[PDB]
Amino acid sequence: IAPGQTGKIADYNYKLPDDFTGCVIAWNSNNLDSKVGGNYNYLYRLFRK
Amino acid sequence: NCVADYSVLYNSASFSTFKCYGVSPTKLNDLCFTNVYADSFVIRGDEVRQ
Repeated sequence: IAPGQTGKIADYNYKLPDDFTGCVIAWNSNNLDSKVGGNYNYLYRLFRK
Repeated sequence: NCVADYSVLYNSASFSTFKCYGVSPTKLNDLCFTNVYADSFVIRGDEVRQ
């Protein structure tokens, strides 16, 4: 999630243009979730064409 | 004289930046350069920026 990135997750998995000059909040902290009982509800979408 | 196959860097993770290219990055392609001076070695890993 930064300008100039070309990773698959950048556009293939999840589309997010790198030219944004505003504010995008994508943090990474389990904290509240703490789901140890198979937290597979959140899909990945790896297969992109 | 190779297929190039610019399917790395954006692949996997970690790696380093480029700062040494032209315009429209993507899988580079288009311009296919002239040489590939492939240098290999192992560093401490903490420096990186050195």
